[PDB]
Amino acid sequence: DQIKQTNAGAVYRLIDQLGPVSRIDLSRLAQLAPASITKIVREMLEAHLVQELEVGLVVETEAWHYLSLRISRGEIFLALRDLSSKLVVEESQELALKDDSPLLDRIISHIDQFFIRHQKKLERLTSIAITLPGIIDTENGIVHRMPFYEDVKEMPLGEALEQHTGVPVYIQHDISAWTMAEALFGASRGARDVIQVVIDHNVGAGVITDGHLLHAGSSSLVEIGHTQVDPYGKRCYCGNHGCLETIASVDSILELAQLRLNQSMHGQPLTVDSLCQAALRGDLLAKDIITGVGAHVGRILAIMVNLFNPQKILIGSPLSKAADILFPVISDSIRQQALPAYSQHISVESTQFSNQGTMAGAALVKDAMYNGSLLIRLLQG
Amino acid sequence: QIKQTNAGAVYRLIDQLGPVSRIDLSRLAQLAPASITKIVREMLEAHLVQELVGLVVETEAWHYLSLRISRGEIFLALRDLSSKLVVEESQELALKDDSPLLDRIISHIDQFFIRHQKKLERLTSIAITLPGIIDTENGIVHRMPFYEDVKEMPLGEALEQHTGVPVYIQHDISAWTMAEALFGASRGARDVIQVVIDHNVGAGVITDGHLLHAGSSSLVEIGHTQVDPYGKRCYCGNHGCLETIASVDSILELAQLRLNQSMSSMLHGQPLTVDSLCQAALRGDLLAKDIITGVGAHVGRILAIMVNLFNPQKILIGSPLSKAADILFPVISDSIRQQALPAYSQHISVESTQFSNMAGAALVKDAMYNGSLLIRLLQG
Amino acid sequence: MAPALVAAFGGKENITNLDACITRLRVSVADVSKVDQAGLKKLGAAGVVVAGSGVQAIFGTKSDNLKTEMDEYIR
Amino acid sequence: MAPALVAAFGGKENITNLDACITRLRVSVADVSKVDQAGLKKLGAAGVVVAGSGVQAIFGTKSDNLKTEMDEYIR
Ligand SMILES: [Zn+2]
Ligand SMILES: [Zn+2]
Repeated sequence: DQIKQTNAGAVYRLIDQLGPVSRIDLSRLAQLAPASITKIVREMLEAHLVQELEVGLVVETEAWHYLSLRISRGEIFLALRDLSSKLVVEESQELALKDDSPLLDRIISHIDQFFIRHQKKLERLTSIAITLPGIIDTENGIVHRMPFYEDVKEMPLGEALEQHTGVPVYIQHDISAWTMAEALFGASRGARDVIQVVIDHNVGAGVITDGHLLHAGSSSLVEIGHTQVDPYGKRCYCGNHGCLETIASVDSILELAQLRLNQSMHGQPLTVDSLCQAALRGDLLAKDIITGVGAHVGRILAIMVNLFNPQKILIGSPLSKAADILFPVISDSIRQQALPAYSQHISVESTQFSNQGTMAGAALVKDAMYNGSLLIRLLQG
Repeated sequence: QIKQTNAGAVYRLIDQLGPVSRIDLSRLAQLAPASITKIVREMLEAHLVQELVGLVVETEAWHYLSLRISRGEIFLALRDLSSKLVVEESQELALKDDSPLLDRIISHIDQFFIRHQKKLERLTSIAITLPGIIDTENGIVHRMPFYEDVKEMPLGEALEQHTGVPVYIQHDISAWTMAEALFGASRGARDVIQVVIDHNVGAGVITDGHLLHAGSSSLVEIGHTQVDPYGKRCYCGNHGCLETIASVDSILELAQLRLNQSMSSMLHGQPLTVDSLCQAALRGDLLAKDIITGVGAHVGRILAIMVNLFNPQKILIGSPLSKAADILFPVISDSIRQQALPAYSQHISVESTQFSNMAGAALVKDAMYNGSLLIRLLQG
Repeated sequence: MAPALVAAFGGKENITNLDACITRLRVSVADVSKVDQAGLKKLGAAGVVVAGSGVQAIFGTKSDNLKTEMDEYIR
Repeated sequence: MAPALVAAFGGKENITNLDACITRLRVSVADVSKVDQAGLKKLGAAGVVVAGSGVQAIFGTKSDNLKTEMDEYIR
């Protein structure tokens, strides 16, 4: 197959989103040949991917599972999900960062560990999607460089893992994957244009225009993480000094809360969760740190609005807890700095999935079923 | 529908590489022998493409009206779908008149058409490029910089009704951005950033070969990003905008106000003109220099964030201020490289646009590509 | 089909020049005010272009033929 | 047919669990290295998926039947 592949993944896309549709409806919507529709449909009907609501066709997802796992700083989160992406079981493990055994192989172990203990819940393995920070060659599944795990350098954690299981491996950058994952499931659903800022151990944001994720130079992902908001600040691992991600990064915000707690005001150790809660209650010291971030992000997200004009702005961060204090700041900024005709109908809202939800690969597998490069393999069983 | 997006995508192909056979169209465009062969069959029967194995495009009998509204002049011209020029006008526009503006613009177009009523071979659409806040969806120019009279102008709806072809609203800036990429200086590039610095400030961006649009095709109003929280009112209703600080007028107004005070400048004698300021900024004048530097520094900071978003190949400047390039450019680059992801800024170069004074072209080709204009052109 | 098509442009007294390409019916009138937009479109036209002093009726392949039918409605 | 399946998966002293989907033949095993995947394919498996310690052999409709075969062959 070659066009039978996209031709197929189109009928599925129509039945996954518009179901229950009729054979006729499908030949009219996909604009493909009538007899060509009955063929594809019948194959899915036989391979148990779609079923007849007895005229009336609607995807079958329960019996098929995929492994969605995201690796973000010394933690690996593994979950089994439906082809609709409904989860079955989720679990968070560890990774230490430094170890006598490479990361490449430690990751494979967890996957084996996960499967063993959940071999009775697992059904038809279709694929595994992995999402992680770092420079990722997505079409080959090779992690080139990666934050947190110093010793990486060209890791074929996609090919070796594909052989060790025999199902496809889809690997995408953490933010990009998440952004579209939100766009199909949650928060920014029904928007062609979307800005999603992510603020955690590393700051960066993703954007969607017309209906496509924005890329640069080569793949050169959007790097608003390195936009000098402070002409001095600290030194950044990039080159400049005072990069957004030196003030807005959760780790900094916590180094700031600390090195500003040593000089009077808490009670329990200092964590992002305890910070937000303090600012939530009414503390002026934590509230000032949160507002401060929103001052900066806001400035940048201001010009990012005159460029894209999204229907939704989303903030992905453990700080979405302090929604009441941070967002208003970003909103003012965008309302005070971007064009009035744009900032009118647009509110800074929260991300629907945590920085830890396995739901980030939810799109990789959907893109696989739609583009056909999977519905064709599964067609065999 | 799917018919429009599938039809305009086969056309979008046949013109980017001529010739291409019914096989490359089925293959390269992802389409079966039924929905790739028959889609050309109706395009051949409508003469949007040409015969001779190979398929090229037919763009000579098709024309479109393009016009630009400057701070005070209405430029007109008819063009092929290949963007070739058929005829161009030079009619003055002025500010105040008996009739409003919308009606004045119509008469202008109507005039242009009666004279050159023999050049036209077939009208498909009209594409306008003017300054100000625009609705585009309905083509309702809200307010403008030099016609305080204009309040909610249904230019799009009106010009269509008076002819029978679609109207395209865009800024002089966006259009010029695609022009530079088609024969200007960014011809051959896939990622460009073009800043304009005249009576209006703005920037067109090209992402992976495509001209960046906005949400709901609302245009990029990068010129209205606040740079000075205390600056003067802006026609957009906000204040301190980029168009308010870097606008060539404001530069001179700022120089002029500062000259009117206790200050020295090799500009005291010679009256203030856009040329005289640069000419004097180059000779070292602390005033003219620092005004441009600052100007450069104000556009650079913004342009630095856009580098981080699009990591462009080339960055183009289009302004009379490029006469004092050795003061501007080096500053914008210095602002680019000191506040942007190094790897992105350590292989970027500011260069001036190699053109001056546009014309739709981008909105008319894309009108064909989306299949919107194509479907309406398939019956004609 | 063409006697009512000449009236849709105003009439022999308003049509200064009758012409037609492959798919359009580029007719030049003396007064666009008199051009019946409805009747043209309710007779087959998919669109009517009024650029200046010349109308362009979009009928299709019938155009090259219609320009001939209308010229006979004089003699 | 049944005894070949047991052999390919490593014989009774390796099969720790044996189940079947509507299109696959899921069977847990004590040691994946002792499983002859090449054979599973030669016998009629469209594909062989290894998820942890449970080998998924894709046979199709003929899968819930072979689970019953292999089941009596282990006696
Ligand atoms: Zn940095
Ligand atoms: Zn403004």
